[PDB]
Amino acid sequence: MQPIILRTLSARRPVQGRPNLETYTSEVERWKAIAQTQYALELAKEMSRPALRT
Amino acid sequence: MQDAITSVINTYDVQGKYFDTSAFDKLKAYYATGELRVRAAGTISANAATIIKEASAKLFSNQPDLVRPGGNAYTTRRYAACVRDMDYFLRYATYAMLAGDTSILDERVLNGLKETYNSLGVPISSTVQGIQAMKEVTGSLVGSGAAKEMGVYFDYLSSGLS
Repeated sequence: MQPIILRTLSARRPVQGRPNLETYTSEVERWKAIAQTQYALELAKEMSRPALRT
Repeated sequence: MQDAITSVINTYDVQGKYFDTSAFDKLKAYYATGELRVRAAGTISANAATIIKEASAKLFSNQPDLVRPGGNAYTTRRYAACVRDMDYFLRYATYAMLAGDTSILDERVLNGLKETYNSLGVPISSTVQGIQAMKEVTGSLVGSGAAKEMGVYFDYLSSGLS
């Protein structure tokens, strides 16, 4: 058995840990706020109706 | 309820007094107007539906928003309740005019009415306007003296609501 066969090649990924996601989390919170506004607008439209006219 | 005679009787009963000259004068004042009150009540009863129709027309002409959507007289049920309320007001005003005393208006009509209208969303000022419309139509129908007499009880109703 004399062919050179390579068994354990190192991977592409680096050894470091996961970079933090604070800026991504902030932008996601911005999207959440935008999405909450579009439902809050409808419910607010509901809030401004007259009192006893059912 | 209490009429003019029972009102005087009560004022003398709380004092334990027999009738004096002034009491007999008040009783004569009430007895002297009895034929006028009876004729007025008969005339009002004969034409009550006409009075209600004319006064409701006046009220809704002066306030068209009442019967359009969003108004408190917009549905067949709320319109019916409104004209029924006006019919009650006319009838009990006739009762009080015949009794010569506003006690029945307190006892059966005004006690709890403002709270009721607040709890239902009934506009008070519009109801007062409808009462004034009935005042005008009724006076035109019953003539000068009977109109001055029914005015007292219409104004008592309006003041109780206002």
